[PDB]
Amino acid sequence: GDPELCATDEMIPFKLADIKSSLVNESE
Amino acid sequence: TKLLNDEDQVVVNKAAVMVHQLSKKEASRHAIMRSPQMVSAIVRTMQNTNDVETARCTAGTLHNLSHHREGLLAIFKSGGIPALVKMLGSPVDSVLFYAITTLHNLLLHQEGAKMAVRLAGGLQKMVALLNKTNVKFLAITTDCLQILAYGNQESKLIILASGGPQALVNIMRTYTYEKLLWTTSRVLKVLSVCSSNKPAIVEAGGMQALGLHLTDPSQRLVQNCLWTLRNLSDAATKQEGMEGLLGTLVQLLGSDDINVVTCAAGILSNLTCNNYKNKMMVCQVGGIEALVRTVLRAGDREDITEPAICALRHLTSRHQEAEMAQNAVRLHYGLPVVVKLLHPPSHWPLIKATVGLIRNLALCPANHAPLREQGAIPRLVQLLVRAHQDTQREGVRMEEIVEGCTGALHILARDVHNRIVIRGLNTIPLFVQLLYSPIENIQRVAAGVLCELAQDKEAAEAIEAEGATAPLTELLHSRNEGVATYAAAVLFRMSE
Repeated sequence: GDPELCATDEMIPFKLADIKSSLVNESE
Repeated sequence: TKLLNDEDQVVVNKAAVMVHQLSKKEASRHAIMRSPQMVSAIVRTMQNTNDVETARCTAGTLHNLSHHREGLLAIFKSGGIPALVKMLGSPVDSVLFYAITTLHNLLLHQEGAKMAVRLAGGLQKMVALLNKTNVKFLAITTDCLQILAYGNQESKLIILASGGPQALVNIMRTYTYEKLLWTTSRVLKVLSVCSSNKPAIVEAGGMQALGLHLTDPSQRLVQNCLWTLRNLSDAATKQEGMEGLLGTLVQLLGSDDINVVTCAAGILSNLTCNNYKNKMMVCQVGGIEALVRTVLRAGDREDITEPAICALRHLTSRHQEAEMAQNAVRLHYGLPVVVKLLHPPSHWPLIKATVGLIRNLALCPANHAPLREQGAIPRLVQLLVRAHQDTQREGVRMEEIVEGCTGALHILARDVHNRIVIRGLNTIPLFVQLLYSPIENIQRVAAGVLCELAQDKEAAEAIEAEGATAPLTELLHSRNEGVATYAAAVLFRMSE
């Protein structure tokens, strides 16, 4: 194949009202 | 009010249910808000009682007070935040719900709240509750956390400490209730920007879970998932069971949304790094063709073209189906555009990547004729010489371009037809003088192409005329194993 099998690949580094009230009736 | 407050017998538990209902009336709720002692009587009680009807009510009141500015402030200044937090312990689901909704209020609007929750253990608790089953509840909790974690790294480290990444990753994997998957996706993303938390999130299955939700209908989610996966995508070269994720991405390359096409591309480029399975997965779900198609369809847009070439670069080398992928690129008409990307307005990062991709495509003998017949050589040399002066005499070190272009030529020099062009652009006198370079990576490639160039008699003469035996031999004992090997081969090839 290639000479260079042990070579690494370079990695790019990158960089609720409805349910609150609803829950105090399933509480009441 | 008077009486109520006081009691330390069977007397006060009766007093309990009695105020929960004045909290309902407006000028009554408003009433108790303007009392210092009315609040601190619920507080001390709510935590120090053990009747499951006394608690449910005291908690209930606070929840009702927590809608108004003087409602919140009275709660906070009443030392209720330490209390509200111990209630997160209560087995009674009717109180959990009162507390966690209340606190949410507190954090959202009230000043000095986040600190108090933290200091009282809030985080480590809120993380324990992610085993609960009520989706309406989780989604609130996983918000409180997102609130406490935003722009605060101590907090993100404490959610790592607690086994958060597992909890949240479980949710992503279990439920489909959007409002939840959403608020929970937001947190994951927030922790997705931490040295430590990243691997954690990954090992718990973060990658594989986020990508159940890429073809979701809600865009306010598929975003989060895409971005978040992109961040983590470099920690994630170790994982297994990606079959799913890869195949999905390779399809989002079709997305007629530029900002999703780039993320799909970005993320693959990483997950195809080094990991010989991920490469094969990607190839078999027709990923080569999808990438090429995407490169053509992207033109001068180098936010798309850069990643996609890296990825093709990755897939064309060092795994069982690389010969396939090198042919694939030829057969789906990738050669002409790959080369045309060595031309302006391409920027060096991109030109760096593209030469790397050409280095690889050139291993496949079918690609010798096709690559020659697009003047990949005359152009590689152009860049090589521009670059070999920008040094002698950025965005990227020109040494990398010189090494890149000579490596690519090294590989291409295998075909006798190519070998002829190469020599006939007056390169040989330039290869020989690359030997004398401070960089071994540069001496290695240089000596490589010579070694190949020197399999022809008249070239061996040409190469000897340049006095190549002078420094090949002083490299013959080079620190660099690859440097020293080739030197032997050229020297061995001029003596026959």
